[PDB]
Amino acid sequence: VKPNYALKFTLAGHTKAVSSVKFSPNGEWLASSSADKLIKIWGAYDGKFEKTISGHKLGISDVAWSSDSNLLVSASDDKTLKIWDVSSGKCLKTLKGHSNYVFCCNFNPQSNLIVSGSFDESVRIWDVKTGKCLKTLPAHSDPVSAVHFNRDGSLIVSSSYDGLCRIWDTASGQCLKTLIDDDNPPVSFVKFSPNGKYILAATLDNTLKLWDYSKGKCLKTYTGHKNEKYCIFANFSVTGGKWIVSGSEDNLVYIWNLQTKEIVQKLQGHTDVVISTACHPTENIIASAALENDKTIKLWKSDC
Amino acid sequence: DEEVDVTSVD
Repeated sequence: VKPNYALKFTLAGHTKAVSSVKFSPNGEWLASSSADKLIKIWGAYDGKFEKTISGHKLGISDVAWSSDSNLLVSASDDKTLKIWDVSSGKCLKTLKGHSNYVFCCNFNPQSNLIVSGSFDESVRIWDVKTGKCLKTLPAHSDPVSAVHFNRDGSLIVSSSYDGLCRIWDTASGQCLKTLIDDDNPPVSFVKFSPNGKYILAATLDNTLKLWDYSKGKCLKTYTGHKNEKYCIFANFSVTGGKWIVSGSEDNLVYIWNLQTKEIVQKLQGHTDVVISTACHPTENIIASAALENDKTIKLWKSDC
Repeated sequence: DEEVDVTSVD
């Protein structure tokens, strides 16, 4: 009925704010990106440092794995994305086109495509093999906070400070839906549920919401945590019970019962805003990461 | 309000 995540590992290495953490699909590795311009690879189970990957000229806001755990795309303030062969650590491609910071990115499940969102208010679709930008979508009238493909790559969802979440048809680049609430607070994060039927979004008014994307109907609502300034990554946790994990500007990691919307746990340990969390694909492991005054990445584990 | 299945792909 409740999880009991407890601290197991603290990973130190980044010399400025951490910005995102992601578990490789095969569950072996955790990748992290930082304002210190670096990507770092760590063992997913022992928090043991693997390697450092470099090349970006400015800080990095997001990183993301290909489905086969072998490549990584990163998005940075240097106005580019890079694609990386993880085991060799070489930059396969540099993706050029955005005219300001690239804030978020992701592979499709096929991983022949890459989607990015930028401060320039655009969402772009890139071809992995060539590095070429396939489509540029005029997605928002403010910076784009998150971008994500659904389970089959047919749909992209995107969120923005302009207050909107939009669903796009990958094939045509057509806007299929615009999610409108009552007050349209800046949307600082969005992602699909694993089946791709629902979408989780976070708003800069201390609220996470679960939406039925088709009906365009908000359903569950999760509050209690703190989010009014930073884009905090949130998650569906589904390896044990069913929960919703989010970072929080009160230095805590919050955990919710998916159904009741009640807080079932709050993890103490960090010393600055918890900017990003991730959930292990198979194990009840949660990875968390923090801003400038902490710089550490923590790994927690639970039985439920 | 009502149950929601987030993992099932039917």
